[PDB]
Amino acid sequence: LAPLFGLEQDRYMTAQIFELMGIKDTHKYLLPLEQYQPPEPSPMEILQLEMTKAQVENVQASSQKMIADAFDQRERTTFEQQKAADELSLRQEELQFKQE
Amino acid sequence: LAPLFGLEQDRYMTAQIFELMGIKDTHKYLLPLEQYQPPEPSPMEILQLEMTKAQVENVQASSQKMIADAFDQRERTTFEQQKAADELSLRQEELQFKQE
Repeated sequence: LAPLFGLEQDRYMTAQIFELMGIKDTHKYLLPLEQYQPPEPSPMEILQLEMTKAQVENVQASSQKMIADAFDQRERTTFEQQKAADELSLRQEELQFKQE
Repeated sequence: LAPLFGLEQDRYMTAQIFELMGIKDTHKYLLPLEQYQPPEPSPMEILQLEMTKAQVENVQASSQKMIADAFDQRERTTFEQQKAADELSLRQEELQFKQE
């Protein structure tokens, strides 16, 4: 039942209890809900959220690096195969030329 | 109800209790809210916040380094391909020249 029992209901119950005994409630720290404003977030939680975001971004970057290096290895293998074929062709051509 | 029950309300409640028994309250450590000022932050929390900021910045720098090295690998592969093509062209030209 916590979701239904919000701040306003708790304040109303406390005010009823006070009216039963403490007729006056606004005289002290107790603040009417009308003038209440949400607390300002603290820097600690903000920086913790930023650190979590940075960590998840780092995980994503690591995955991106994995895929990128896989692609780089594929490209390097293809280039090596092409260069080997070209070198073989050049060697055959030179051999034939010198034999002629 | 903690957000509504601020410092002023707590001080007012304590003052009411004292007036019920301890008519005089300002005679000792108790300080009127008018003259109260927020406590000065301690160096420990400041340096902890600085360390957290440094750590998140280091995470961001690690991500930047990952992307930068990925780009560097791409550029190196492109340069290697271009140099291989140029070397093949030069070898073919030299072979044709010497055969002629």
